[PDB]
Order: sequence, then structure tokens, then C-alpha cells
Amino acid sequence: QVQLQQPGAELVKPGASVKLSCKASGYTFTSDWIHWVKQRPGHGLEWIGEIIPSYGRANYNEKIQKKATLTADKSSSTAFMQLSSLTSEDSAVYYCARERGDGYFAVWGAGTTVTVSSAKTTPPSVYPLAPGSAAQTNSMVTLGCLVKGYFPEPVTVTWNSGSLSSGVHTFPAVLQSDLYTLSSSVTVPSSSWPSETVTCNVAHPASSTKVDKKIVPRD
Amino acid sequence: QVQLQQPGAELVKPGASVKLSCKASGYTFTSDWIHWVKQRPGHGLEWIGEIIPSYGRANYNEKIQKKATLTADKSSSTAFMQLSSLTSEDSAVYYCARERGDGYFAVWGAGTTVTVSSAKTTPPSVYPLAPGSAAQTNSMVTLGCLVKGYFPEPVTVTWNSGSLSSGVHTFPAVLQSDLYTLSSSVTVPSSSWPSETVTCNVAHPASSTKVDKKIVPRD
Amino acid sequence: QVQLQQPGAELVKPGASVKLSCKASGYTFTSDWIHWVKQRPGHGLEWIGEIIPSYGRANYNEKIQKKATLTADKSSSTAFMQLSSLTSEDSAVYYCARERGDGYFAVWGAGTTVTVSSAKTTPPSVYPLAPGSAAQTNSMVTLGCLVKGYFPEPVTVTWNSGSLSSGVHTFPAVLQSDLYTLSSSVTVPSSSWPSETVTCNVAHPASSTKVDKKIVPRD
Amino acid sequence: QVQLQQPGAELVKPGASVKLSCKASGYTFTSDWIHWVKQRPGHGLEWIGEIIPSYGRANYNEKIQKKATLTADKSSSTAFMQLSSLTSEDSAVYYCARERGDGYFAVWGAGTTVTVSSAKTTPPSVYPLAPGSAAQTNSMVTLGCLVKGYFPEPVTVTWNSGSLSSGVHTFPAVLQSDLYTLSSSVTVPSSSWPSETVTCNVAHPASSTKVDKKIVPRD
Amino acid sequence: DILLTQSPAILSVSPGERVSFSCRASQSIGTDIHWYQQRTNGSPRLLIKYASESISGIPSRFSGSGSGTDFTLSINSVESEDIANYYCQQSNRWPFTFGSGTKLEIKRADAAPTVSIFPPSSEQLTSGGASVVCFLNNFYPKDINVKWKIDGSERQNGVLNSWTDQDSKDSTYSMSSTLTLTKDEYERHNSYTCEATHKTSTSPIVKSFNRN
Amino acid sequence: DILLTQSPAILSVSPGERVSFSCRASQSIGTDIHWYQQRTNGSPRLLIKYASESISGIPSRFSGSGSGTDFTLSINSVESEDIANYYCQQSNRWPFTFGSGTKLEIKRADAAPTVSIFPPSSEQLTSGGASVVCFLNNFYPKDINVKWKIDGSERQNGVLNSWTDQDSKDSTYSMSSTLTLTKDEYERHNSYTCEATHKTSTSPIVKSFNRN
Amino acid sequence: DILLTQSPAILSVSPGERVSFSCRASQSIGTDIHWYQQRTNGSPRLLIKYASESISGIPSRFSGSGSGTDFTLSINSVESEDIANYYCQQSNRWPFTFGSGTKLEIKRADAAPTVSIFPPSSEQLTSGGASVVCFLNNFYPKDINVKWKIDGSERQNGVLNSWTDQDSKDSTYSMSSTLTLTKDEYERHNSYTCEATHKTSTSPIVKSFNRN
Amino acid sequence: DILLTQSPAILSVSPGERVSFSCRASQSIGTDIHWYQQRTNGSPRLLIKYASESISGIPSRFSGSGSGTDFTLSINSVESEDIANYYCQQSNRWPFTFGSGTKLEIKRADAAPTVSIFPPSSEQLTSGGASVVCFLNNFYPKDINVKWKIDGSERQNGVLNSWTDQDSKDSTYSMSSTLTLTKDEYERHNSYTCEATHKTSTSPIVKSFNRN
Ligand SMILES: CCCCCC[N+](CCCCCC)(CCCCCC)CCCCCC
Ligand SMILES: CCCCCCCCCO
Ligand SMILES: CCCCCCCCCO
Ligand SMILES: CCCCCCCCCO
Ligand SMILES: CCCCCCCCCO
Ligand SMILES: c1ccc2[nH]ccc2c1
Ligand SMILES: c1ccc2[nH]ccc2c1
Ligand SMILES: c1ccc2[nH]ccc2c1
Ligand SMILES: c1ccc2[nH]ccc2c1
Repeated sequence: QVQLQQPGAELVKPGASVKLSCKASGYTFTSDWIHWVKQRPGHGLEWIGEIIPSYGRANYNEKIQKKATLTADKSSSTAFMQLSSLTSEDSAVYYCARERGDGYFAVWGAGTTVTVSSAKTTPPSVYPLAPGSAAQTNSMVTLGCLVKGYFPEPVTVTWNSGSLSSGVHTFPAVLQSDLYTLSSSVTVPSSSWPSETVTCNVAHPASSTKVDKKIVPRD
Repeated sequence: QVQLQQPGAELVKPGASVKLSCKASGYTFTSDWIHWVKQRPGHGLEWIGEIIPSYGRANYNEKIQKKATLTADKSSSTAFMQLSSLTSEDSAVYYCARERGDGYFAVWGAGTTVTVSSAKTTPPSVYPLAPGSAAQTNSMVTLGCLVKGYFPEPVTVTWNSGSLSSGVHTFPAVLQSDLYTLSSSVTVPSSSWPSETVTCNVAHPASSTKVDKKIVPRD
Repeated sequence: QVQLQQPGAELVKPGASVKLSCKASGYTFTSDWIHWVKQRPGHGLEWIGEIIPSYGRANYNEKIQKKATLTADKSSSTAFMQLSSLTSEDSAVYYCARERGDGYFAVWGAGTTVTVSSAKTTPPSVYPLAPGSAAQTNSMVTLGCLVKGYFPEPVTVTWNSGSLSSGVHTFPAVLQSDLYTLSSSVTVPSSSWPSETVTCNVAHPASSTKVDKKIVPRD
Repeated sequence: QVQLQQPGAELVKPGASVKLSCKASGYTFTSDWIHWVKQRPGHGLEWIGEIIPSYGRANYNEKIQKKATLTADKSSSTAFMQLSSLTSEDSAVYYCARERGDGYFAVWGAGTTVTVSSAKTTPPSVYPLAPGSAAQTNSMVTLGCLVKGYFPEPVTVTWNSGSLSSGVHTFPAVLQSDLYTLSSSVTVPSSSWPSETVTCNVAHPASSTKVDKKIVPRD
Repeated sequence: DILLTQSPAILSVSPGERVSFSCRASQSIGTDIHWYQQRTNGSPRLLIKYASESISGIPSRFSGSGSGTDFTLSINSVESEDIANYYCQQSNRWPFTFGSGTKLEIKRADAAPTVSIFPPSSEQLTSGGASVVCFLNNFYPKDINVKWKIDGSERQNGVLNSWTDQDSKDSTYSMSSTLTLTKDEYERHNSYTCEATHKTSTSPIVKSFNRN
Repeated sequence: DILLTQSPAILSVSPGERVSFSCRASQSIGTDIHWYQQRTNGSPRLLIKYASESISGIPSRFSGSGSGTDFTLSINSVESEDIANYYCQQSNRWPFTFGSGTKLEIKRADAAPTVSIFPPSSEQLTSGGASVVCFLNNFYPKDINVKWKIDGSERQNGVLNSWTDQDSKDSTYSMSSTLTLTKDEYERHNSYTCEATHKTSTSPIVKSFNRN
Repeated sequence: DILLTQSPAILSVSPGERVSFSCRASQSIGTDIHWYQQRTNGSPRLLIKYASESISGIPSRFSGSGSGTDFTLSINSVESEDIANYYCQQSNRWPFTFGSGTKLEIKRADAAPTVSIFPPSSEQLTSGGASVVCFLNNFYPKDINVKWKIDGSERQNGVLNSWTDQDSKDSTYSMSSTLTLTKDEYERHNSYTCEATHKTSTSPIVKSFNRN
Repeated sequence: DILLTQSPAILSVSPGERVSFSCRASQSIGTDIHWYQQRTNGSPRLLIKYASESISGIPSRFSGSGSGTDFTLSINSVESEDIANYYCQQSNRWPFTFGSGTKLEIKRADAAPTVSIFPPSSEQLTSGGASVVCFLNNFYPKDINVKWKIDGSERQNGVLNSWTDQDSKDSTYSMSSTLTLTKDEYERHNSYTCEATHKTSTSPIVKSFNRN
């Protein structure tokens, strides 16, 4: 099962402050350490700090400005990082991981995309992309769906809620006037469409949406 | 209170020899070390030696010509550095500092400016600088006073004996034909002058002077 | 006596797998280690691994792709290296050597030339080279014999099965259309030929040949 | 007194072999080591080896060809270095020195100039150099004497057997057709010559000479 | 604190070759190095621990080696699923530290894009905007040009493009180009074409649709 | 003895930026590094001890980090009071040793001088000499030219200038120019002007007084 | 793992000179270095162990020295039997490791080849092929040219050459050039000559035989 | 074995200046360095032991300092008797080792030679040879030219020169030039002159004697 559970997302205003959570399952020892690791986009991994829950002792990277304060609820197996007084510098995916006290990170969360913006949450508009009747075809057909006008990042996009994985491209969002936008491609054999249904599922954790959208041909 | 007390100044002739003093207050331990540190002008800090008073064992920097001999009077809490047979090389501010035997210098004296010269002590002449009646003014006014014809360095200059600190510039002395000279600026709101008095106090420790000088407008 | 005995040769097909042997004589201790060392042609020595027979514990070079598996029959004093799934990369002389647990290789085998080829074993054709009747002579005469159309390497070539060693040149084989070929020179005083017999012995271990060939003058 | 006594000189033929001696006085301990040090001309010092006499254990520089074999007669307080099978490479001053087992060389011999030559010992011819009657003079006068046609090096040259030291120049020998030659200068006040006698003493240890030569004016 | 240097920063290699990633430490750390893999938007995944110890799940293609200050991660015969960033990390002395990372890139055979043009949806139009999407898919090498022409005449306003990193299914690249106008402006034209220019053909691959 | 290297020697930075000073040791010294601050004519003041341990009095802007041979002093958001030299020092092995030092310099907004000309005092004149003082105050950047003109004609004899280092109240610079003559020579002229030329204006700022 | 660097890679020296081979380790290894010798097609042979300890069998010409990270193998007065590759190897820390090796090469006096041309054997001809062999033997220096002429006319088809490495009997080099045709083609010519061009003579050394 | 590097190899300095000689070791050796002095044809003399410990006999001008891998010998106010080579040596690990040495050279005021020409001795002539000696004495700087003229005509045959190293009495240099002929050849000329050309004068200093 998923050993470490973190929120997909958090938006924060400049000078404001956020509390990330990291919940754990599987074998818990009192000798276990939870670590937090920051990754700014298109950058590397940066150790921030660690805590040992069965106590509450925590240590921090001294080589960076100290934004963090770590804590744990030993009852609910949850670790928390208080990130306080953030700036745009502080925007990043923050992972948590678990180390059994023997120095490596066996297991990691999926991480929380933290966006520091004055701007406002906006759910995404989703729209099919079936091809025009003029377009001829091969032994394969390419369908797709277009996620736009959203903020903050991220979104995840699936094809038939996991079952369709071979043949899928999601592109990076592009930001313009404070709304991200992207598209996702999928390619099935033409003989499997539209008899066999094809649907793009789209999660946006910052507004807690998750909308399906079927791709039918054009009327 | 001021933990370490050193003379402002000492003049010495080439080949002559001087005894600097460093007196201590506050928590004294028998495990305490007093250090001496030399700083030639516009240069860095140079460790010279150390002594532990509650004993009289002293060690010296071996990487330099040995000018120093350290001693202490454990009764009067004073440490002494005998600088002997000096040249102009040896002209510098010498600090003393105190280290509790754990390797850092928590506390330092203000240091003794030691000048090695054939030349002669000369107290400073002080003169106002109020502006001419032709000069127009802002919401602020700049007064000043001019310290000249002195030797050796240094002098300190205050404005109303400490109370006026915001708005003050003392310039570095310039030496010409064996007398230093400098000026000090101060800037108050024009509406506070001359109703509210403004006075430059000027200490020259090598001649033990200390003269006030009020700044009135020009008759 | 010859302390370590290895086959001269083994041919293997791409993806196939071979078992080299290294048999030992002389003082055997239970504290002895057998090592294997690879030398690709015109390259250096590369440690592959070691085993201690009186146990069966073996260690391998971690810095290379692991082709080897070591074992021993403590009864027959033989060590084995299983080289598995080879490519042409893996073609090389592999030595075994013995280290008494004090870190150096006192004694080495002669090594096994391992060739990884789709091609087929071919014994060598041998042919004299006595000089033509037109050719005049010195106080020395040069005879020789020509080993050709063989595969895989190697061959050894002797002159009167060891007794003739001064004056001998064997040249490196050259490969063309999947058969190696070479020649070997020998130079005796002219007055010792052909009264005193002169014969080239030629071993090709991959086909288990070994043919003598006398060098008489030309009819 | 002179703690370590070595011969001034030894000549040796290529392939021949010599035994240098180093005799000791002053405080001898059984914990003392004698060292030998080689200095080729216009080169540095090169440690050769050491021995501890009160035992006979000796160690050698492993970084050089081993010409040396060390030994001692504990009875006569003498250490010996057997230099064997020499070449011109091996020509050099060899010092001995004494180290009390605490790593430095408090005391050194004067060293033995060892010359490796096919050539033959030749004592030196000595000749005055008083000035010609045409030559006028200052408050000082320069006399000198000329040591020539000798082999091998060295020679020492004194002026009144030690008493005259201020004002003396001995020049380096120059070698031509297997005989060295040099001169030595001395400069006294003109008023001290020739009333007060002036004499050049000249030792050549390889032929065991030592000749005085007075410097009178020219008849 | 221990500095971990990873060279080179980018490592291009051919399918099936043996590849090696370096990680040098600023002082001797035994074998307390661990190597992680992070795919595009993945989280990291432990591959090798204590420099050479296998983990379960991980293809035997992956091994590690080294001790002291020099470590190597190696992959026997690279393949598409290996396209990722690779990090090293030390536990020898506090604080734990990470290397700056190395990206693996596979040089594959050249491939031409598969182009697909997409009209706006009737859903989208309703809300008063119109975006036309072109997908330039599964090509190699990464460099490509997309041209938009409206009714025979090239347009440059209102176009956003996005390119995927190399793909772990087939070492190819892909690109989406998105043309965005109002309904107003989309209404007063007939023919949209996305043109694509790529090494693999001297002729552009062009794809068009008409509203009428 | 342990050599402590500080780079760079001068560190220019903008107000409010995060800044970092380096101190490298010639062999590993644990965390036995301590950092000091010395303002213009101040004595030194301990800022950080044992590489990262806070001292009381010191703004939390200041932190330190490192261990072994590489240490860093950092200031979160620099500000004017930080203008100083910064030294490092080791207690790991005898004798204690200091680094050569790094000066912090803040690039601020441009500012024009505030000029002020000052007649001699009647006190001074009494003794048989006369010095006229011009103050060029609170400008940025440091480069500036002062010109003296007597009765319309530039004079160069008898002038001494002195410039302050950057000021911890406002990161500006200041300068004093002092013109010194006898009473005799001051008597036989009417009009003294100090002219000042500075980046901030194409026109010089000029300040004059007349004795008559 | 310990890196052992050997410089230089090739070491040319004159007969009887003292020669020295270097082996530098990537960290201090006491005296746990051992030196091996490998002649052309020989297996290796231990020469020196623990940096300086003699082995029995080995001429006293060979010594070793060094400790820590710098080691030297030395030969007093090189001679022909010394022509070989020389390797170093460490046992200080696991795994054992080898240096990349140094080849010794002796510069000797110039020597002209001894040429010898050889007709095919009647044995060979039987099977339907014919190879003529020229031996260019015991020359120095290694560079040499062999020319084949058939009935006065240079041929280039069907020729294979092979050169020996320097020879441990006399520091010379040797070469074999082998001309291979069918019986058919060997039959329709009279005169084969192998010509040899070498530094030692301006005139080529030529050797010929005729079938008729 | 421990390598000891001495820089620079030559150290020129002015009388009375403080001078410093460096000695760097190839690994940390505590304070087990010792410094020796060797004058021209002297044997060496211990100056400083264990890096900084005074020896009795040695002027307090001499001190030493350093520990680990960097050591310094210093002389407060150099003077003529200090002209020598200076060596360092280590006892930290076997074998003991020496540095390659540094020569001290004092730049002094310029001085012109004192020339002196010397006829052969009657003793010498007896044996059937004749050498005339010129001494060029106590000059600075070292570069100088000596010319021989016989009866107005420059001779170059039969001349040997020798130059002293810098002199520990006065930092000057000296030179001897020796002209050697048979009695036969010395007999058939009248006037010998040794001419000397030196920086200090545009006119040569010339010295002559006549047999008649
Ligand atoms: C390899 C040095 C040999 C000395 C063995 C004892 N050490 C343990 C203490 C470690 C000190 C910090 C390295 C070193 C003690 C002597 C200090 C000289 C370095 C060896 C510990 C293993 C680390 C060696 C580098
Ligand atoms: C004997 C006392 C042991 C206490 C260890 C706890 C460490 C606390 C860390 O800051
Ligand atoms: C057992 C003797 C201890 C004496 C320690 C005092 C150190 C004096 C320093 O020179
Ligand atoms: C006390 C247990 C000792 C066992 C040692 C055997 C080592 C096995 C290697 O993998
Ligand atoms: C217990 C045995 C001690 C013997 C030490 C002597 C060393 C001899 C050196 O080669
Ligand atoms: C990826 C590929 C091509 C590109 N041209 C300009 C930016 C850019 C990004
Ligand atoms: C400070 C500023 C400007 C300057 N121009 C010449 C010296 C000098 C010093
Ligand atoms: C050995 C000698 C000479 C050569 N010329 C071309 C290859 C080659 C090899
Ligand atoms: C010392 C001084 C000058 C010299 N010119 C040529 C050799 C030589 C030696």
C-alpha cells in the first residue's frame, strides 16, 4: 500500500504560512525518521530537515534560510512541516520520505506542489479534441483533451481512470495572465474507437475537482 | 559594563619600547585567557599571543618577529604586553580580548593606537563651521567642526557628548608635515538650530585633552 | 613444477557460456585464494574476482558487468570460472593466479585464450619455407615455417620441440575472412643445416592438434 | 672538540671499491645513530643510510642504487661505509653525521671528497704572487699564492696557519688535462708587509702533503 | 558538510549501450552512497544503496560500484524506461546531502512526427473563446518547427507551444501547439492549417481543417 | 598552522538580498570556526561561534554553516548596518588563526551630494591661518570630483581631501575637501566656491561664500 | 576502490641506463604495492612485493621503492630481456587493483634487415594456393617498407604483413610480409622479388627467386 | 617516502631585510622539520630543530615556524654571514628526507673591482712554465669581463678564469683570471696587461707589468 500520503497542492500568499502533512502506513518503528526534501522546478533535490516522531527531536539544513519547523502527531502517524513567511523562492514540490535510521530513503511521498502567489484558485475547464470529419486515418487514432484556465499547478490527467496508459502524452502547462493551460494526447487503434469508450479524467487538487470527459466523434 | 579597558593611544620612538595594559571586569575565571591582536591600518587581524593570568604562562605567534612579552598582575586584573624595539612596521591598533578557554573571542577591548614616530605630540586645534549668511536652507541644516594640527592619531569626536549620533560623519585624518587634520559633519533639522544647542566634543588621548566647542551662528 | 594449469583455448558463440578450469599443484593451503584476471588483446590486466576454495566464498569486481561465477572442487584442486552470455567484448586471455592471502600473485597460469565468434574451428595447415637454390648464404641460414588457415587463436610454435630457442621469431597472426595465419622464423649456422635436423612443432589447442614439420632443402 | 673525524679525500678507480671512516668523540650513547649523506658537486644532500653502532643494524635509502654497506667498530668508536663498484656518478663529498635517535643531525663530519678517476695522484706545486715593483699601492696590499698541477681534489689553503682569515679568497679549481689548479688571495694593510711575515699553508690530503710558502717581495 | 559532484550533467547514449554515472564526494565516505531515480514528474525511487547493494523491484541492469570518494551507477544496456534524472546521496556524515543530478538521454533512430489538428469543441465555443490544437507526436530528434496559416496566410498572434521531455516509452519527443482566439475572430475565417517542419522530410507535414 | 582563506575579498550586494561569505580552511577543522564583524573604527564583535551557533545581541538575519574545510556566513536580507569587514577564525589547532577578511558593500540607489561650504572661524584666523571646508555628503556612487575656484579662477594649491567609507546608516558615501591658506593669502580674494561633479547631474552642484 | 596511475605509458631508454617506472595511488597505501612483468605473450611474473622486497629468481638489477602514494620500480642497467610491460598492483584495500601499465623500450644501435624470400612449398601448391613469404629480420629502428614486384612490375593485391614487437634477445624488430595468390595466378609469372627500404641504406635490400 | 619541496630555489634580498624560506611537505608531519645551513665548502650546521626550537650558537636572528605541511625559516635582518644554502629535513616518517635547498643572496651596493696583476715566480719559471695571475676582487654585481693584452695585442689562448660565489664577509664577488704559457713564449714578449670591465666605470680598470 502507499506508505506516505501528501496533499497534491497548496497555494500561499507572500508573507503567509502553510502546514504540510505527511501521513504514514506500513511498518512504523519508533526508530524511524521522516525527512523533507525540496525541489524547485527544473532543479535538484535539497534536504531541508528531519524529525524522529517517537520523541519530537528535529534537525534542519543550516546551509539555507530556515523556513521550516517540524513536528509530529505520534497518534495519527502524521508529520508536519510548518513553512512560514514564504516568497516566490519558496515555491516548489516538497517531498517527505522515511528513513529507517540507516541513511537512505527507501520510500517517498508524491509530494506537495506549493505555489506562492497573490493570484486566485481557478478550477480547470476541460474540452474534447476529437478529429474533424475531413481528417483521414491509419491503423491508430489520436484523441485528446484540453485542460485550460486553471491555477495553481498541478493537475493530473488520466485516460479511463488508469486503464489507458500506453500511448499517452500530457504536455507541460504554459502560464499566461495567471492561468495555466495544457493538453493531453492519447492514441488507440482506430478500430477500437468509438465503439470502445475513451475518457479523460482530470484532477485539480487545489480546488478539489476531478472531472471526467468522454470523447465522442463530432456531431 | 565595559569588560576590557585599554588606553586609546601610545607614541613611541624608533628603538624605544612600550607597555600596553588591558584591564578586565565582569566574571573573571582562573581558566580565562587574554589574547592580543594586531591590526595595521587597512589590514587584517593578526594573532600575536596569549597568556593565562592565573599562572603567568604565555604563548606567542611563532610566524612573526617576536616584539611582545606578556605578563599579568592577577591582583589588579590587568594584562600587559611589552612591545620592545619598535619600528614603523610596528605601528598599529592592538586589541586585547578574552577567551574563556573555549576558543573564541566573546569580548574585545577598544584597542590602543600605537604610533612609532620621531615626531612630537601636539594637541588639536578645534574650530567651528557654521554656515555663511548667504547660504539658504532646507528642512535640515549641516554644521560641523574642524580638528587640526594634531599628532599622533587618534581622536574621537562626539556631538553633544553622545546624544547626537544620527546624521554624523567624521572623516579620516590626512597627514601633512607631521600633523594630522580632520573634520566632522552633523545635520539637524534647521528648525532645531540654534535654539537647541549643538556642540562637538573632541578627545585626543595622547595629550589627554578633551575639548567641547559650541556651534553658534556667525556674528 | 607448473603450479597452475589452464587450457590454452576456448571458442564460444554469442549468448553461449563457458566454464574455465584452473588446476593447482605444489603447496596447497586452506588459506589460499585463487584469482581470475582478464586481459583483452593489447590492453591491461583487469581483476575479475577471487575465491577461497576451502570454503567456497567468492567475491567479484563490482566495477564491471558481472559475467563470472566462481566455484571449486576442493577434491581435485580445481577452480572454475563460469563465464556466461558472452559477447565479443568478452574475448580475452583469462589468467588464474594464486595468492596466499597476503595480497600478491606469486604464481599465475598461462591463461586461456577465449574467443567469442559465430565462426568455426579450423586446424592449421603447416608448410616449410626452405630457401630457393638461387639464394646465396652467410655464416647463418634462415629457415622458417608457415602456419595458415586456422581458427580460433592461438597457436604455439616450437623449433625442435624446445631445444632451438635462440634465433626464433614468431609473428602475430593476421585475420582475413575468418582464418588466422602466421609464420615463424629460425636462424642457425649454415654449416649446421641440413646435416643437423631442423623441425617446427606447432600446437593448436582449440582443435587439439600438434604437428611437426621437418625443413629439408628443396628437391 | 671535533666530534666526528673523516678523511679529506679518497681516489678510486672505476669498478674499484673504498671504505670511508667516520670516528667519534664526545658523549657516546648506545642509542646513537650514525648517518651518511652524499653531496655531488653543486647538488643537494642525499640521505644514503644509517647504522646504530651498539648493535650493527643498518638501513639504506631504497630510492637509489645501493653502493653502500655500513658497519662499525664499537671498540674504536668508528663507523665505516663500504662504497663498492663506483662510477663517476659516485664522485662526491660524503658526510657522516650523528643523530641521537631524535631525528636531527646535531653534528656532522667535514666530509670526504671521493673522486672516481682512472687518473693519478699528483701533489700540488705552490708559487708566490708578490706584486711587481712597478705596481703602486693603497692603505692595503694584496698578496696571494698559486696552487697548481694537482689531482684529485681537494686542497685547503690557509694564511699563517689560521691567524689570517679576514681578507682571504680561495678560488675554485679549474681542471685541464687531468690536473686541477687554483689561487688564493689575501689582503693586508700595506704597512704590515713585509715587516710582519705572510705565509700561505696548503694541504693536499690525497698525497698527504702540506706545504708552507712565504711571500717576500721580489728580489 | 559533504559536497557531492555529479558528472557529467547530461549523458546521451545509444539504446542497449552500457552507461555509467559519476558521483564524486568531497571527502572519503566509505560506501555510504545511495542512488535514486526520478522520472518526469515522478518522485524519487531508490535504486542502489550502500554503493552497490541491489534493491528488490529494480532490474538487474542496474548496478553500483565504488568506495571512498568515487562512485558509479551503471546500467547494462540502456532502454527507454531509463530516461530520467539520477541523483546520489550520502549518509556518511551529517547532514545528508544530494548530488546535483545527471539526466539520461537516449539517442534513438530518427522518426517523423505524427500530426493531428483539432477544432475547438462546441462546449468551449459556448463560453466565448476558441482554441485550435496541433499535436506533433513521437518524433526524433527534438528540434521541430510548427507553422500556423489562416486562410493561406501565416498567423503569429495567440499561439502557445509546449514540448515534452524525452519519453520513457520510446525515447521520442512530442509537442503541442495551441492557437487561441475569440469566437468573433475564429468566425471570420474558413481554413486553419498547422504545418510541421522536421529533419525527417524536406516537405513539411501539414494538417488542416475547415469550419464550413 | 592553519590557513584560512576568505573569498571573495569584496562582496557587493543589493539591499535586502541574501549574501554569503566564504571561509576555507587548509585542513579539516570540525566546526571550530567563529565569525567576527568589524565596522569602520569599531573593534571586532563575535557574530557566530562554532560555525553555526547564534550569539545574543545578534540579529537572526545572521547565520552560519559548514563543517570540515568549508564555512559560510550568511545574511538574510542585507542592510546598511551590515557594512563592515567580516573575519573568520579557528580554534581547532594551535595557534588560533584569522582569515584575511571580506568587506561587505551594498549597492544602493543613486543619490546626489548635499554640498556645504564653510568660511574659516574667527577663532582660527586669530592664530594666522585660514581653512575653508567643503562637505560633499550622502551621495552614491562613491566617485565624485570637487573643484575649487577663487574669484572665478580655479585653484589647486593647498587642497586636502578625505573620503569616508560606505556609511552604515544609509550605504552612502561622503567627502570633505579642505582648502588651506594663510590669513595673508585669504585676505586678498573675495569669492570662494567649491564645485561638485557627480553622475546624478550633468550640471555641477556649486557652493560659494564671499568675505565682503 | 584505489586507482593506480602509471606514468609514463611508454618509456624509451638506452642499453645499460638506470630506468624508473612510476605508480601513483589515489590514496595512501603503506607499502602494499607489488610489481609484475609481462613479456610478449608471457603471463605475468612477480618482480617486487611490498614495494621493495626482492623475490628469488629476479636479477638484483630490479629494485623497488616508495611508500604512501608514490612508488617506483627501477632497473639498474637495462638490457634486452627487460623489454616488457610492467604493472603495479595494490593489496591495501579491497578490491585489489592494477595499474594501466608501462612498456619498456630500449633504443639500440641502428641495424639493417636480414631479408629472406621463400617460394611456396610443394605441399601447399597441391591444395590449390600459393603464398610467398619475405622475412625482414633483426633491424632497428622499427620503421621499414616492403615492396613486392612481379616480373619487374610492383603488385599490391594479396599482401599481408605482420610486425613483431621489440625483441628481448636483442632489442631489434622484425617483420613478415606474405604474398598470397592461387596456383593459377602464381603459374603465369616467372620472377618474384621482395624489396626492403630502411634508414640504414639508401639502396634497398632486394631479394628474389624464379620458378623457372 | 616524504617529499620536501623548497621554494624558491634562489632568494635575493637586501641587507637587513627580513627573509623567509619555504619548505612544503607532501603529507602532514607535525613539527618534525629541522633546518640546516651550508656555507660554501662548509659542512651543514643545524639551525632550528622541530620547526621552531632554537639551538645554542645560533644568532637569535634565526627563527622557524610552521606545522603540518608548511614550514618557514626566517631571518630577521639578513647579513653577509648568512649567505648560504639552506636545507630542510624531516624525521616524521622513515626514511629521513631532505629538501632540495634554497640559496640566499644579498643584493648589496655596487662596488668596483680591486685589480692586481702578478708576474710568474722565479720558482715556477725554473720548472719550464709561466702563469700570470690577475685578481678581480670584491666587486658587485657579479658580471665582469677580463681582457688580456700582450704588447698591446689581445691574447685569447691559454687563459683560465674562476669566479667565487658571493662572499660571506661582504656580499661581494671575486674572480681570478690566469694566463699560462711556456717559458719560451713568455720570454719573447715585454708587457702583459689584464684589463677589467665592470658596470661601476665606463673606463676599464687596467693593470700591467713588464719583465724588462
Ligand atoms: C588513518 C590514520 C591512522 C591513525 C588511526 C587512528 N585514527 C582514529 C582517529 C581518527 C582521527 C581523525 C581522522 C586517526 C587518529 C590519528 C589522527 C591522525 C589522522 C584513524 C581513524 C580512521 C580515519 C583515518 C583517516
Ligand atoms: C545521558 C544523557 C543522554 C541524553 C541524550 C539526548 C540527546 C538530546 C539532543 O539534543
Ligand atoms: C605532571 C606534570 C604536569 C605539569 C603541566 C604544566 C605545563 C607547563 C607548560 O609549559
Ligand atoms: C561469529 C560469526 C563469524 C562468521 C564469519 C563468516 C563470514 C561470511 C561472509 O560473508
Ligand atoms: C620480541 C622480539 C624483539 C626483537 C626486535 C629486534 C628488531 C630486528 C630488526 O630487524
Ligand atoms: C524547446 C525546443 C525548441 C525551442 N526553441 C525555443 C525554445 C525551445 C524549447
Ligand atoms: C577615493 C576616491 C577617489 C580617488 N581618486 C584618487 C584617490 C581616491 C580615493
Ligand atoms: C607497424 C609498423 C608500421 C606500420 N604502418 C602502418 C601500420 C603499421 C604498423
Ligand atoms: C660566471 C660568471 C660569468 C660567466 N660567463 C660565462 C660563464 C660564467 C660563469
